[PDB]
Amino acid sequence: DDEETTALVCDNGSGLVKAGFAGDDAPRAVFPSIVGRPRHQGVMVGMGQKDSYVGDEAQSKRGILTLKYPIEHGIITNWDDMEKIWHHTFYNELRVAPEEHPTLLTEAPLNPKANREKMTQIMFETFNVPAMYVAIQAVLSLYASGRTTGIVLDSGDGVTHNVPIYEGYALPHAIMRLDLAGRDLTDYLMKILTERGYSFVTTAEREIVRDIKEKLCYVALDFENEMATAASSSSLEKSYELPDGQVITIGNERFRCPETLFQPSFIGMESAGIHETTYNSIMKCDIDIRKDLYANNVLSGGTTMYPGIADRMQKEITALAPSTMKIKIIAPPERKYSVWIGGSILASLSTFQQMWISKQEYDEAGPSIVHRKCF
Amino acid sequence: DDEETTALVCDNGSGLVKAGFAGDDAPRAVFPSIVGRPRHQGVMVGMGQKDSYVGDEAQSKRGILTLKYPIEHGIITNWDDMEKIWHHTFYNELRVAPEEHPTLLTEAPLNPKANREKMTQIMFETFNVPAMYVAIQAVLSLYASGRTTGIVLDSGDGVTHNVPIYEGYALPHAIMRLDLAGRDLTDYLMKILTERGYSFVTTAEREIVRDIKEKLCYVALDFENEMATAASSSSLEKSYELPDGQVITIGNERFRCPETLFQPSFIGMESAGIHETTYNSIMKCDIDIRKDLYANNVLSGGTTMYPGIADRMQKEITALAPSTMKIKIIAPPERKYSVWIGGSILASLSTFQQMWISKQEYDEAGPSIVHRKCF
Amino acid sequence: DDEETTALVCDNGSGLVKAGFAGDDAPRAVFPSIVGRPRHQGVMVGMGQKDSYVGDEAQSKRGILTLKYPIEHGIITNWDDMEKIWHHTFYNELRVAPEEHPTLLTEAPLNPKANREKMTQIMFETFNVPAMYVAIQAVLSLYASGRTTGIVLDSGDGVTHNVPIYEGYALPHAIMRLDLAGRDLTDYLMKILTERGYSFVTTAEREIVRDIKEKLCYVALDFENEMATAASSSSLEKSYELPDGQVITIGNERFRCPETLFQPSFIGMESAGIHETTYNSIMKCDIDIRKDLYANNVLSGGTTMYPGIADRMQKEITALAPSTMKIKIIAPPERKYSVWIGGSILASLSTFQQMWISKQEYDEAGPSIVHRKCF
Amino acid sequence: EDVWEILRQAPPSEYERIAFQYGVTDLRGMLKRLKGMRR
Amino acid sequence: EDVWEILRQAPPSEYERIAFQYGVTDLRGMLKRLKGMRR
Amino acid sequence: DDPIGLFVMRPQDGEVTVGGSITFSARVAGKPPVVKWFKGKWVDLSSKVGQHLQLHDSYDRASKVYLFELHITDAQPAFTGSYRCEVSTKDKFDCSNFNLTVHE
Repeated sequence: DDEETTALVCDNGSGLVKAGFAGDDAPRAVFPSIVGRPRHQGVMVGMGQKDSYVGDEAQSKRGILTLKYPIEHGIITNWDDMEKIWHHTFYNELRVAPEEHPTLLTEAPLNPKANREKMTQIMFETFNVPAMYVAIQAVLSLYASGRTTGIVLDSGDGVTHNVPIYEGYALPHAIMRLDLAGRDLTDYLMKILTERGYSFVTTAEREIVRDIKEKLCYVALDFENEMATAASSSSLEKSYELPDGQVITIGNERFRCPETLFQPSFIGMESAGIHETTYNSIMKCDIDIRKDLYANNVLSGGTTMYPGIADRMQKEITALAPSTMKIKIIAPPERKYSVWIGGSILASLSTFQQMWISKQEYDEAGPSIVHRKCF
Repeated sequence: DDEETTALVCDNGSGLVKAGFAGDDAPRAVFPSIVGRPRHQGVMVGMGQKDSYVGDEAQSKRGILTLKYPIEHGIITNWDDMEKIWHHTFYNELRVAPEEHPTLLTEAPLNPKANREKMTQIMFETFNVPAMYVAIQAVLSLYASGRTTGIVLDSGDGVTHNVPIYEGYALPHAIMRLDLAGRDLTDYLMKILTERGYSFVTTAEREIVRDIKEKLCYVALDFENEMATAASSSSLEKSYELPDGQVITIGNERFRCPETLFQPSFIGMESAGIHETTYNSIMKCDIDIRKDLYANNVLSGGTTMYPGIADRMQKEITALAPSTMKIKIIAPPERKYSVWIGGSILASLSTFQQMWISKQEYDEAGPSIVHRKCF
Repeated sequence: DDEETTALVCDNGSGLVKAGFAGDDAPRAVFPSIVGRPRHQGVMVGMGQKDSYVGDEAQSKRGILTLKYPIEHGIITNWDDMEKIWHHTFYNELRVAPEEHPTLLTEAPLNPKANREKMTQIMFETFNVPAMYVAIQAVLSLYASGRTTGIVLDSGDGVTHNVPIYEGYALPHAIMRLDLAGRDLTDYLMKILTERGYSFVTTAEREIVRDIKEKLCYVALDFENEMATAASSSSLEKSYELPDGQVITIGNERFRCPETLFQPSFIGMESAGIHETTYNSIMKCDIDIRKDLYANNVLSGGTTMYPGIADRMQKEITALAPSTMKIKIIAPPERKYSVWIGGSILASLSTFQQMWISKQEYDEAGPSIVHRKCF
Repeated sequence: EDVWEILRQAPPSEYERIAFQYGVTDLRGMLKRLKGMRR
Repeated sequence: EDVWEILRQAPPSEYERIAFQYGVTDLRGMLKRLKGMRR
Repeated sequence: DDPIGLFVMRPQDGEVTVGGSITFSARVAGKPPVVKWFKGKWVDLSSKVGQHLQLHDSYDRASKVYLFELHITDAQPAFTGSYRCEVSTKDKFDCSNFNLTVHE
């Protein structure tokens, strides 16, 4: 009931799927990437008691309904889950027919192709959108950065990569992921608080804890003197209302959760901090890109929204970088949407509709088409 | 001589068996769950002197006729007793053929299955009702509550459970019984008053005493200051006409009967009060159901009709609950019928006739059918 | 009146506290971790009627004396209880001065530190042992295993962890607990038998039931065909003398008690069986540790002494493990003592006395000393 | 209230949601009166 | 076995390697009996 | 009586008897100072705050007054000894010890 169409700017933020339209300004879709299973079935008159309306209601059904990401590790283990996830989107919150609105498709690297293959065709059949398109979440924050040169540090919804760039020019060779997810930090948090006097395992228990991180948990630039600070610093020593109604007390954790992203010893991970992943990347970069980086040290990823994020970023680079060069990490507050924003852009980039995944193109070349000279 | 049928909404209220129909509004059946045996047999011309018309006449024959519950402990020790109990119902006060009117079947948990097995078949053979059905008295108050979320505190005809629920969702694990019956309170009353200057043992003597509780016996919120009050408070110090014609004087008992439901020390029971059975249940409940409870702290059970019932309920929860959360116990005055009411409902729930126990279904699967995927 | 000393090999087996000495061979201490409260106080001439001699006498006082674990959830809620528990030990059954015999200290992970802090100092003050030491019960079964590589499945006195190891090398990250206790199974047993026709709630009633499990209750490898077996298998259909003198009949329970450790649906627990906790741990383990596990699939925990324990262990791993690899779970019969045994060892490990908690060390560093570089 | 009209126009079974949303724990009762009407 | 003689002649601490090599997860026990001897 | 730091009331120098349930009280016009219970130096008292070591602690708007109080039920010579309420605002600190001598 309008003009040609608006591309669908649909963005499965590694934790939440989100979305607006091309040229949109706010992803009108935002909500958990989980599926939920009650256990008991009190015989209950009548119905309306969905097994799997997780979408954005099921956390209302938290507890009895369990949790399921399909793309659990940024890895869609299952898809009909995610399928009806979409339908939920496009029919309750998108409440919109795919068939007539294009869409670009958010994706991080490292995917085996058939993931997209399948998602693609099924999105044409179940969806018959006018045409789709896919785009690396990473790249989509990249333009989303608009500093076409420099790396970006995508530690976002639950994701992590380094994205060296250079007026649009990025080196995949130097490009990397950090398996870390804010979910991961979640984990160690459960570890600590529970062992520290708490019994905190349950799905929405994880819900509360993630809330805890994203509201209060932080990091201090330093650690060891900042450890002594912790040794008696009462200010931190703050209890926060457990959403039961308890007031979950908090101290050194608030920060000792995230910081391990620089020291997976705490996660015990063999990996290395996100800073020196930046630095070894940059060293991989050409000789004097490095100053480009310095100006373009774009962080990305809201869960990383914590305090001092750059504070460290810079301090350690410093600790590693030649003071000769001047560093500057780059992280907008709005890093969640940034990826959505740049995707809006690109898809909304009217000089670019040639790229979208047409039903036909796929039809002649099936899904495999997607791969070469297209994604 | 009418249309299809009306389900039989038959409800053995733990003390009285009661009943109406589906869609009914008042259980047209209400009366004691006792059997009665005269002793002496004065040679008496003629007849009409039934051994066992207890039903609702035999209390007319109280004294000479003794007392017998079959489901004495909410436990049917005998059934031909209860059998003719039914027939009495369905032929004198129901005065109605089972064979042509369905019926749902009231039951508390904790029953070994064969109880229902037997009741079921025999209700098809002796009764040939169009089809039966059974339903936990607990659940039947539950819808009866209609606050599909939250626990209900069923301390009713003579019963006691906690019924954590949640839009129909209840955790049996957290669910419990309190052996206490208003009969039990009856007991301690006999204990006290008798030792206190009274000789009160006889069956209908128990009748009078239960009447006493349900008419006058109460509880005061507090005890110890409320004990000092008792120490001289003349207002309580009231004698009530003993139905001989005596006027049985009353003081501290009126309340010191029931209150022990929170302190079975008085019944000497190892158990714990009904409030903290609620509270440990709720703590068992998920983290933030608890506020659900608070709003859904549904009491159930008329014998608990006493004063302050919630008054304590709330005060002690308070004493235990975080004031963070706001509590609200829920008890209609009409808690006896409530269970009947919700059963009327469910059975009357025309979108639900699929569940009723069909003669055949039992026939092919005998009674054992009842159990799986049905009750 | 002898040479230097014997370390105190004191072992609060999650249900019983137990102990011998360094180099000992049998924990000369074994007995319930409960406290007991009579109710009534029949006025009774004379005395000797202790409130709280639970130790190993109070089950003689069962019934009138109630039950109290301090470390109820492997969680010492109270300590003077456990305090005199120790004294009882060291003065009636240990009947020995702490002050002159060292001791290593059994503990499962997940403890908030102050637990040990307090236990430690007080054990130096009340006890003045030559010096103490603490050691994870888990680790203490570990050497206790002596297969320094591989996980161990500690489901013991009332405890449950997975203990991935590797020539002494264990990954805490992969390490886990299962809240399940044989007490828990106890629970569901009460649930079932009681509802199934029994009224079984009382403390020592729980005593009998736990006895029941540990003497007769088992599990069959399979369930569903093993369910049909149950459907009529008369052999199981065996009643066992209730220690009143009754003979408590037994059927499907004997096994339907424990097995839920693989399916907390029965306990309704959100958790997962103990086998796949092993398996997800192992998958967490490095690529080819897994065969190490297979050879090192050490169970631990006597209450798990039931039949088929490994039988399942292997069958399901199988069901999950690549047949490529060859599995072997490892469980000695003597798993209770095993933990004690390995503790005897370590403490008895004369090349190791440097570790023990010296009065002084704690004195200079108070209790907090314990934590870093020591436990 | 409008619970009357909104339940009559409620989605057929989800009178559940509407009744219990507008405080009507007696959707039980809402239907039972509707049933004394539709019995 | 020779584990006896080879552990008595094992390198002093690496009775670890020898016991656990020859199946003796109870090097624990090997030493604990050796300790009931050397306690 | 005795000198006052904050200690508009002071947790007293308890020469109690055995069983004397004794209330060591800093009822003091009150950020409100945190209290630090100490017998010993490495040694807390909260790990010993129990039915015999009990507290009522609450502020007053009318008088700007807060109550630290310590009722001691079942007084025992084992807890005969020194005890401390080290109280600190967001800015200040108050250190002065007081006595529990559970006599008898």
